[PDB]
Amino acid sequence: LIAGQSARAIMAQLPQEEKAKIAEQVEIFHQEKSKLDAEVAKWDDSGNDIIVLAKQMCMIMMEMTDFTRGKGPLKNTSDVINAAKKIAEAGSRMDKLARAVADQCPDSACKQDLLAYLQRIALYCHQLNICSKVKAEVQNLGGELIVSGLDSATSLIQAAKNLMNAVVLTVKASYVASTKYQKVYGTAAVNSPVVSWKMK
Repeated sequence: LIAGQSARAIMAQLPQEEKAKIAEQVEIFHQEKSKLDAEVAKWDDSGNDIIVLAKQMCMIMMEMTDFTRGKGPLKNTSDVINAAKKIAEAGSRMDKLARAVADQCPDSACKQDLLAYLQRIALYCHQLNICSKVKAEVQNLGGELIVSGLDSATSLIQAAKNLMNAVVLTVKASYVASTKYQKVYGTAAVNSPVVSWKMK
């Protein structure tokens, strides 16, 4: 018929071999995403923006990886680039909250883990941006022109997985830091905790 010429449509018709390798890599990302599904389900995001943000970031990352399989709401490469900017704004906001939480944390070692994770978020947000220009491209394989999108895809996906892991680790670790605050100063502490960890 009259096939689409959009970037998304093109990714959808990559050579089978490459679609296979991309699925392998998407799976690995999916595994790291379920750990986030698991941890995020525990709680009720009212009064906890860290959780909301983590959900937003998860969602936008799903769109980005879907793009590489030729699916999802992102049509053009510029949409993927924009998606990556959204994630970075989100990640920056979270950074403001989690940093507040560590500034309540009185257990200097618990403060540690949250801070180190926070900089992984900055780092992989960044690398996600750098890797966001995903596009099939023309290549020359021994005098034969082919179309490949594998490397561009896998680069994005890896950055997405790495980011996901850092988000999970940041959600967990900021929870732990919140408890260490409550354990020490009790629910009747004058300064209420930065985020509320309700269980619903």
